[PDB]
Amino acid sequence: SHMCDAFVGTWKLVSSENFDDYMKEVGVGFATRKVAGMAKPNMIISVNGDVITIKSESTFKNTEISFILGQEFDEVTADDRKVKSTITLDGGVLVHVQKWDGKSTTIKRKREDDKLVVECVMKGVTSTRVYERA
Ligand SMILES: CC1(C)[C@H](C(=O)Nc2ccccc2-c2ccccc2)[C@@H]1C(=O)O
Ligand SMILES: [Cl-]
Ligand SMILES: [Cl-]
Repeated sequence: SHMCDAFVGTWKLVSSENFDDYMKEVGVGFATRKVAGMAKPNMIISVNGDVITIKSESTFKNTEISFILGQEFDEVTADDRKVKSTITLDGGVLVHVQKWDGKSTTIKRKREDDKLVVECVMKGVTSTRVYERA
């Protein structure tokens, strides 16, 4: 009974494009990029009232965030950046902005056919991560 209902469920990574370079731009070192780049994370999205929870389990790291749309929160990312995060819903698309050390990256999640498509942008580096229902 929510707009994020399209996103609710368990999703598994099925394809990746340009992710190594996105990780490099975000400050991930060589060894961490090599290991992290092998991973096939899941994405588990749930809603309880106004609280949205996004969990990611993988060999690299398990993470979990809970948030209210529009409200900034602290996040420690899978690659150990300590960031200030705001997530909003803009015309059906979940838009996640992460700010740290004067830098910023945007991760958008959208439903496209049976897929959940994730676009990751840092400066002029864009990566696409495609998920399907688990
Ligand atoms: C882009 C999305 C939404 C998550 C995320 O925050 N990923 C990362 C972002 C920066 C650095 C590393 C990762 C990462 C790499 C491997 C495994 C887990 C996280 C999902 C993903 O599909 O990777
Ligand atoms: Cl590193
Ligand atoms: Cl872990």
